[PDB]
Amino acid sequence: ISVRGLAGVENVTELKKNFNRHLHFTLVKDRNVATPRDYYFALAHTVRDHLVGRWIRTQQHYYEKDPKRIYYLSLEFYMGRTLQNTMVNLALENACDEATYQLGLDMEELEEIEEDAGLGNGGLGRLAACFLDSMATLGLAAYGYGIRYEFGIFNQKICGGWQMEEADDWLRYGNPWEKARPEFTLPVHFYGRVEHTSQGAKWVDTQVVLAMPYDTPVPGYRNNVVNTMRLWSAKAPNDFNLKDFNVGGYIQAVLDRNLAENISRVLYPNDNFFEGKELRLKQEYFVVAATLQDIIRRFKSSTNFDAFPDKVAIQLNDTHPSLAIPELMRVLVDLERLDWDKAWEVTVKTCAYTNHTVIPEALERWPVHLLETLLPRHLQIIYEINQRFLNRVAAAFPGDVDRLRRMSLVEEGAVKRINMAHLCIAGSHAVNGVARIHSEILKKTIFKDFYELEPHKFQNKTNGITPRRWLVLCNPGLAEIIAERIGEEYISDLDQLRKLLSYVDDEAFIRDVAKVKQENKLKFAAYLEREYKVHINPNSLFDVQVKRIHEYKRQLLNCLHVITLYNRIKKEPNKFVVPRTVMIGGKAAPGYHMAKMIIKLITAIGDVVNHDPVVGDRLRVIFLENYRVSLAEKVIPAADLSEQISTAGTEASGTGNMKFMLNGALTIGTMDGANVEMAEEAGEENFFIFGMRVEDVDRLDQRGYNAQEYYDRIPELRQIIEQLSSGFFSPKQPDLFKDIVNMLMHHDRFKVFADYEEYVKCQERVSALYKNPREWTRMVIRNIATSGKFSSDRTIAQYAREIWGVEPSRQRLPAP
Amino acid sequence: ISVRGLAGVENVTELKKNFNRHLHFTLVKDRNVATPRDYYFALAHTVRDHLVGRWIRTQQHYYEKDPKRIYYLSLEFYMGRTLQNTMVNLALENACDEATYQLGLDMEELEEIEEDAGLGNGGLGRLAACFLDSMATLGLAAYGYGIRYEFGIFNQKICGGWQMEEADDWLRYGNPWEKARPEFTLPVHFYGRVEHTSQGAKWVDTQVVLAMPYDTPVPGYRNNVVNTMRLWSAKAPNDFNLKDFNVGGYIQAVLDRNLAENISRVLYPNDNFFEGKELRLKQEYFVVAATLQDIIRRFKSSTNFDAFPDKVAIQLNDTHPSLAIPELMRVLVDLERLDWDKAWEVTVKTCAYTNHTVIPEALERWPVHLLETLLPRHLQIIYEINQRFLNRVAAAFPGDVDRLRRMSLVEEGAVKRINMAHLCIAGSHAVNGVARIHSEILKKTIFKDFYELEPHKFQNKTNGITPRRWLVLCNPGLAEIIAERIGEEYISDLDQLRKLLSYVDDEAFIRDVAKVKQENKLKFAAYLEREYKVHINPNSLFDVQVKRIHEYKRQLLNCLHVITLYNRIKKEPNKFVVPRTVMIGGKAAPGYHMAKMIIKLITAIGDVVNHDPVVGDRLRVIFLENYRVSLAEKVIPAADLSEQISTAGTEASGTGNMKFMLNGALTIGTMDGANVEMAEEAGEENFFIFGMRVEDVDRLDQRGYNAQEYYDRIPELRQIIEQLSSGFFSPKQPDLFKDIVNMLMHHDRFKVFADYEEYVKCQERVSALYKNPREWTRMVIRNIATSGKFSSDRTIAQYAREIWGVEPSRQRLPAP
Ligand SMILES: Cc1c(NC(=O)NC(=O)c2ccc(Cl)cc2Cl)ccc(OCCCC(=O)O)c1C
Ligand SMILES: Cc1c(NC(=O)NC(=O)c2ccc(Cl)cc2Cl)ccc(OCCCC(=O)O)c1C
Ligand SMILES: *Cc1c(COP(=O)(O)O)cnc(C)c1O
Ligand SMILES: *Cc1c(COP(=O)(O)O)cnc(C)c1O
Repeated sequence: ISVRGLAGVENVTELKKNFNRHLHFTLVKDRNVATPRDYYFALAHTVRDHLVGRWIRTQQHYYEKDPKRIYYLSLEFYMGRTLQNTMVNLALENACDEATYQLGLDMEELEEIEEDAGLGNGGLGRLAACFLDSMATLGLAAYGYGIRYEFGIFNQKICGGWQMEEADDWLRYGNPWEKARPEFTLPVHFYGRVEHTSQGAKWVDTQVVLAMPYDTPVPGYRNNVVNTMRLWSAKAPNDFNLKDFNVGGYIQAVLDRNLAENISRVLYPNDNFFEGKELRLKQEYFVVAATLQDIIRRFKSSTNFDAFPDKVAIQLNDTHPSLAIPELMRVLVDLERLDWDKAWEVTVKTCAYTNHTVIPEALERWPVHLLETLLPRHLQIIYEINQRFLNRVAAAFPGDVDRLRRMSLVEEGAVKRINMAHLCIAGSHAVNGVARIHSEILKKTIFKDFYELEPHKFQNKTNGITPRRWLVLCNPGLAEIIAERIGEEYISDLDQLRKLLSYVDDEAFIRDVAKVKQENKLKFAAYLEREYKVHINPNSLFDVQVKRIHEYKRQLLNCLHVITLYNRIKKEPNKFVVPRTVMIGGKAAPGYHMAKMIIKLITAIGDVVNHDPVVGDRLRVIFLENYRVSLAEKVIPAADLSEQISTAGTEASGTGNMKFMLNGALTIGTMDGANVEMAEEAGEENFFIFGMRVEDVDRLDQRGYNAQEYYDRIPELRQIIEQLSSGFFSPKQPDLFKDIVNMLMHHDRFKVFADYEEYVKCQERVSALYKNPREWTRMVIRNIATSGKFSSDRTIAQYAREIWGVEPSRQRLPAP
Repeated sequence: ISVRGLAGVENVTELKKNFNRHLHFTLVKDRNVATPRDYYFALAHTVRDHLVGRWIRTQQHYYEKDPKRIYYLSLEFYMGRTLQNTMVNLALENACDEATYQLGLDMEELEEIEEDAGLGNGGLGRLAACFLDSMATLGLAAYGYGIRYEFGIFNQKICGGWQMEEADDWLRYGNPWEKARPEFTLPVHFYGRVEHTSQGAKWVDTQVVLAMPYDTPVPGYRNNVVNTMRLWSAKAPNDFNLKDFNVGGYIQAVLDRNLAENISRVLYPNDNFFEGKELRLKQEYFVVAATLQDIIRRFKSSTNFDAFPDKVAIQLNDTHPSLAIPELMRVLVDLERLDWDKAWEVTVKTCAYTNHTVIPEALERWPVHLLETLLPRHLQIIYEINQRFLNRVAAAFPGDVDRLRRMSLVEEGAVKRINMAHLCIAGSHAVNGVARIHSEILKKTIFKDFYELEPHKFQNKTNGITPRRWLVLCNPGLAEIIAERIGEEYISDLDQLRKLLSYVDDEAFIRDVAKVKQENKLKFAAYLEREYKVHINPNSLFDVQVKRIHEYKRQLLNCLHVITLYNRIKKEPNKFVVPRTVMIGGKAAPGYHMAKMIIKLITAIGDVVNHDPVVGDRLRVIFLENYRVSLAEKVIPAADLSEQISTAGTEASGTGNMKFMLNGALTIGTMDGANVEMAEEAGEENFFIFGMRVEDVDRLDQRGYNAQEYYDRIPELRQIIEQLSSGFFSPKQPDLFKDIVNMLMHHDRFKVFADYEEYVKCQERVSALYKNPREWTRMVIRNIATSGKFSSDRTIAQYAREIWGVEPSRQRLPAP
């Protein structure tokens, strides 16, 4: 078997008896009534047993050495399953495989029983998860802090071509990886009012909610380091949530506890979109308030807070945890009694902010009346922060009255609001973009005024992905052939993949790389019929676009191409075309009407195309249901063509693109986000770039975008639009897609037509190359061998050195 | 050390390493940061490990042999802590004591960390718990079925002398004894409507709620038998509780899941009182519906249902689970398609009902409009049952038109209601009282008409208590001296306690029995200052009345006596009186105003009495806070005088009375419930009986009860009443107790004054005896030696033989 570790004689024996121990004592089952679910749990507990020893010494280590601690605050941690990832990082995979085999079980079958920890929406949440893995692997004293939602991202179901949402009860059968820590339970305050006394302000008459922490282990790759992800759960106190007497009902008071506990009930399913709901704000203050108390308690142990920034670094994943700035001030000033200026100095030096998008509708602008009611003291602090900041601006740009209102954290208008992004820049010593282009756009556009005031704050940290889960775990076959030639060191040193460049003309390697891709495609094609049922051709080109459904991601542009391919086949049926299986997957936020309309269009196209006999097996349109982390681990290694076609300037970075490049897929996309640095790394000749550049989009906006023009000059595009309008794709409901057509023609913010011609032309070139297996594979080797830069180990090493001020280390912790 | 088992060399070593295993692997802690709570859990898991082996073979045994199964349906199971009880029944107590000692820990300190499983209100729920223990010890294939409330009986707090209720979050830190079984999850239906088709009725358009079972082990006493208590948890389905589309909000739909799950949220805190709330009815159908499906699934394995009663017996603990009758019919007729008559025959033969009270306000009469909306099909079945039953009556008593309406399950009037007790008698082959007197009263009064129709159905089964928890566990000192003389066989054969009669004149025994009582009192007096703080004299007579607060229990009569004692001391200060510490404890249902007023009176009396310098240490009035199972295990072994003073004919049986008799306390009470059989067993000369007999109460009711008469002829009583009226006990609020005085004088349903004179006279006699240690102790020996009849092992053996048709067995199951 592969390099999934050694199957030692002693360790396979030990594993088996512990598997049985747990099956008996933990699951209280006996082989004759054990269900596959019991077997999965016995294995999970047996594997978990192996890292508790290390988890304890790692945490004890940090206490003795007392290094600077990194706190990663995010309202999202898109973890996925954790059994395999743990076996991988512990080098237990083969041993476990062997042991379960001897017990007469199929490890892979058991792995599929684990539920995904879908506590994220998409890119932002998966980044945090990749980051955690890298911070552990780089030996950093880091903690991931978040919310333990009992309901993660909803499970997607397609009914009659429409998306149906359903509760993700991932904790239903229990979570063997987490461990409640009811000793560090903390109180969080809401509402109340502010009393201004003789020696300071006081936050009074507040409603209390308890925050109970649950720790989940985060093992580093083969270095015996296990860090911690602490997730908070909301709990109602037993007193006031019953003790506030004078009629109401005792039963009612108890049932009403599910009101304070609703704070950690569900994740908001919005990807790159802001919904100003009170419940959201409560979740945001909740994770911040609890986390800070825990951070300060740890520090008090390790009261001059001058050294606080020297021992603490808190990273803000977007503006979601932005209340950490005025909350740190509140504690330091109101509770610790530090003077404002000393408190502010400490706050700025420990906080750092990460921006993830430039679209306006994703920007967090909280109505003042909301903050005023829920967090009265924080609003006072934000006004004071704003006051002192604007004074800094006025002093720097005398008379620039327009700049003053532009930079204010407080936005005037219909209803006053607080611009959380402005708050973050002001109270952080570093603000970074997630890709070189996005970072530049921040300085030139969105945060130009802030950049002019404090240029030193703005940085860039291109995103990355973990090679462990995103290669070794999901593509062992590819990882193995690579290791056969260059060794195993690249797993934690992805740059070494360049060495593969010298095998680009190797006849054996070219044959292998192509073989694993073929095996991956056959396995996925099988999985497709197994769990979803309705055949696909594994000899075709696997054209896949998987990511959340958005207008800026242009799944619609992908659709126009698919209809074009179909129309050309119908025109010249007996003409040869490279067979394609185009797979589009992703979830739409429940309230996003357009995004839900697009899913219906995709399935509608498949209904026509997949049953047309003239088309045969040359073209299949498949919608990948319930796209999530575990599903991504299956499609990506099987993809040939990765679709990264967002309008230039809208996708901050993207990370799925990097996942595909590492797994042997060629990329067709625009010069957007990280796509630019990928092409720049692999060479533009090894990339399928097309469409407008940022500059072209701006030029078009200056003159004005008119979709009619494109409709008028391109007969193929016109034909498609008239097909949708006449009900060609929706016979029973001819006007079903009027909203899409109407939008495309009159309010397309992402100029889909503007990139249509260059897109189908470019698609022609990829089909041409696919016709030449040898050259296609050689170009694939050029992408893989050049993907090393996109490992989160590189991203983290940069955050560590340029923002946190800590030195990464690949030193093995002193055994378990 | 005592007979808490052997401290084997091999087993103490084994216990220690497993304690450490769990402390490391399970709690993920290391000795340097382990909290006492961690130590308690490591021990709990280590002890639990010892019975899983037996639990599995016991359940596997029942499958192979396939004996008749006993199902005990109760909405209450007042279990209390379970660590010690498990060690006791497994003979692990000494080993564990030794092992934790060597690990440098105090086992007793750790035992106090366990939370009580207060899933009961009082007597009815504790009976079910004692019964479970006896059924396991007698080797019966029995299952306890109930509801897993996440909030049990509220925790009582006394504020300014008033009771304050607060949520009993007993699951907060986790329950190491239960185990979720998500494989046997079942669906339960609510609402909907009935469609009458060609081949039967159909319950349609129902709302579904899932029932998830959790199994907790019930170990028999040293026989290697471990039965199961299955408790249902309400869970919302992920579909419809989200899938019923067309606007509303996705977030809201998820948050609204806590509406279907509210069914198993909290226990109703009503003791002997009926509240017709919809939530209550839902809990009742929920536990019945789930339990029956599980019962039938087990049977289908083991379709002629003729043998159903031969393999199944379901006992109804009161009328709470009474829907089991029309629900069994529904399944058999609607689903299994059996003819009515065959279905009814089977139903009657498998069901048996237990009555627990005769007070009208405790009787379950559900409004028809409620059943009509929530369970439409069941209402139809109940009407059909009623129809056929009344036809039986008319045929037996031709022309007796008044008897017809008296016996109807349907009560006419303001709003129609369903008399659940009538339903139970009609559909059960056996109906029993819980004490000889109560059982007779059922036949002569309440169910006279039913008794005349089917005399063969009515039986008696006097309650009992388990000698394991109620002696060996709480009073090891007494258990030991008894065992020193007669051996250990009496623990599972309480009748052998009679042998102690021959030591009644033994000088050594008399000295020992008195010594353990003195040690018990010193320990309790210490515990009092430890956890509640404010001293008591251990040389005084411990006068205790602990049970739920009720008007029928007459805590008020106890109060009049206490005030009398105080008034006599104030009259003749320098006269000698036997010192007394009277302790009154118990919870009042939150909506029971009078019961809450009584708690305030008790604390008010203590405020006056406990601070009067002339009184000194001769009289202390203490209110025992948060009385519960674990607290009972502490006070009872320390009591000298047990107060069982309910008005004759109101306390069906009582069980606390039996607990006191077994632990060396003398009883002062009325000829009520089981008090009659206790005096009859010990000899009336060894009991302190007083007051009216049932007959006297009736005579008084014939002529008419006038409290003024007693007030007029007894100067001491008059003085007390004028003290309460003038504010002697409530200075700041002089009229604070007007409701109590008003009630006593004008609407006393339990004639407190009528028994006053005979009560204080009788109290004089106990004080006289207490002055003679030797004789007091000799009378105590006569009570203990004669308590054997009140063991639940005797009660169960009788249910088994006279109702269930199974033979108890004390055979050790083939080792673990
Ligand atoms: C019930 C049972 C078992 N039962 C458990 O392991 N386990 C449990 O019943 C069990 C499971 C969970 C919990 Cl919390 C408590 C218990 Cl006691 C094992 C073997 C067996 O014989 C199989 C013969 C071959 C066959 O026919 O399959 C039977 C009958
Ligand atoms: C943190 C820690 C430990 N820590 C754990 O056992 N356990 C945990 O930290 C721990 C607890 C629960 C979970 Cl879910 C996960 C972990 Cl990793 C042990 C010893 C120690 O040194 C004590 C020196 C003497 C003293 O000064 O007490 C330190 C520092
Ligand atoms: C990597 C990942 C994402 C991010 O994909 P993009 O294409 O960058 O938007 C979203 N969802 C899942 C399941 C992922 O694995
Ligand atoms: C035994 C018991 C009861 C029943 O007491 P009675 O005096 O029969 O009403 C009630 N509560 C607890 C805690 C018990 O242990």
